[PDB]
Amino acid sequence: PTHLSVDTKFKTEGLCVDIPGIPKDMTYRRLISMMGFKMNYQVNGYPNMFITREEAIRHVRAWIGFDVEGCHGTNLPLQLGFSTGVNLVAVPTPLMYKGLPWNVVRIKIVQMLSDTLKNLSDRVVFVLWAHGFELTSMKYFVKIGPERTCCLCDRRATCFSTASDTYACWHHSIGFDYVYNPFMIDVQQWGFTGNLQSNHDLYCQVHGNAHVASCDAIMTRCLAVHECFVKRVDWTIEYPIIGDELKINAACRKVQHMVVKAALLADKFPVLHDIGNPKAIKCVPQADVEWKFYDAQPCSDKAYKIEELFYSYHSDKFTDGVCLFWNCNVDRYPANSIVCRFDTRVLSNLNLPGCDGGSLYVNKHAFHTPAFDKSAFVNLKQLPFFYYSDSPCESHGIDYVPLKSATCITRCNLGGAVCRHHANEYRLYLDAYNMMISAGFSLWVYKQFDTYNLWNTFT
Ligand SMILES: Cc1cc(F)ccc1CS(N)(=O)=O
Ligand SMILES: [Zn+2]
Ligand SMILES: [Zn+2]
Ligand SMILES: [Zn+2]
Repeated sequence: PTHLSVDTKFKTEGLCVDIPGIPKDMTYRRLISMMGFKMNYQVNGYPNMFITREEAIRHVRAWIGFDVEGCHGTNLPLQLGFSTGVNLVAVPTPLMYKGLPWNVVRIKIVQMLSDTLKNLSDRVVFVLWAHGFELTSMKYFVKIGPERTCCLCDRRATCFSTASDTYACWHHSIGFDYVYNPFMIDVQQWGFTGNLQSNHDLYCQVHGNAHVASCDAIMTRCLAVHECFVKRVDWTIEYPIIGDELKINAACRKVQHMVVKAALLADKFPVLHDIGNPKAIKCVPQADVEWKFYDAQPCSDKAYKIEELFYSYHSDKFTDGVCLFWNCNVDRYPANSIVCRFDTRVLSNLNLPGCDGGSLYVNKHAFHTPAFDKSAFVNLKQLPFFYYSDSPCESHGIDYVPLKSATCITRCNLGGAVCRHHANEYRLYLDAYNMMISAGFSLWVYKQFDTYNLWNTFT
């Protein structure tokens, strides 16, 4: 049961206003035929245009909400809306485009999907709240057949060109006019009461209904993200490497060790309260401090209320020492904290738009993250960049320019001249730091944190 059987039943009630008289008894096999596509008993990698909820979740990076609204049905213009915010008007003859024939609309769809998806996925999954017009419009810009490879590379084909009779992936599709072998899922098949807007608005206030097709497309995809990543969470699902995932994760571990080690050296806290991932390990294993762990899985819906994490009767005294919240998202951090908080507003290939201001951060696993909120950090300050090292000044073993920097907290810098080892390590650390920040992570610390307190650790 890897793929969705074409003989599975499709509920047609949501389609009967656009398609009156539609049979109640319907399979994906008959629906695909009604849509004008012919499968031809083909076991060549494309068993069904529609996919299961499980297959959709594995391909969340490919999700593109799609809605079609009748402007005036073969005789009337259609408004094609996508979760990218694009609206195209196709004539049968929040970016809005004037009425144009299908032969040119299809070229724009291919360009838009290719630019949106080339750095995200090997395919497209059209996320629908199917009412009819969207399914009957697909024959005008979609071609199907056996699974194919790109004419210029080894990636699977996502586009077809009627001009050259060739196939291309999202990276090599310039000038292509048909979407080839797309996938799709109808959110209405999951069991819902009432319309799209009423279900969407139960969980989200950030997307409105400006009464255009792209608004519906955005709400449809937001509702699907809510159902699959907020109300239901699966950390077993692995996602492929598409960018700097490995460097980002390594940078996060390097920064965590640095910041916590320096906070413990600078303020000598007798106890550290490590709140968050139940599989956390001590990030500064050689530190003297009493290390106490508190389990909290990553919150996917709303940030944790500090009152619920700390109260209702553990050291009990979280006010003693320091609290470490490494990606443990709370409504208001206590004043004695060290925090790493993902900024959902960051633009990247790893960060997808999410539900109610949240974002879906996909890096090995999918993490729906509640909306970034500057008021969570009112008791703290931004953690400035610094590099600290107590390791010996010794090279061992890449050409050099002498390092001069007030933030290189080492014995050699205290002595007036940064050594080659500490200059190389500082530059590698700065690159790791910049990688983590650019990925969207933000760092915050208790207001008394002062790197001037690190210089006396060199006695
Ligand atoms: C974005 C992110 C990355 C990560 F590695 C761990 C957690 C989070 C945020 S959370 N706890 O809301 O899922
Ligand atoms: Zn290619
Ligand atoms: Zn929404
Ligand atoms: Zn040195």
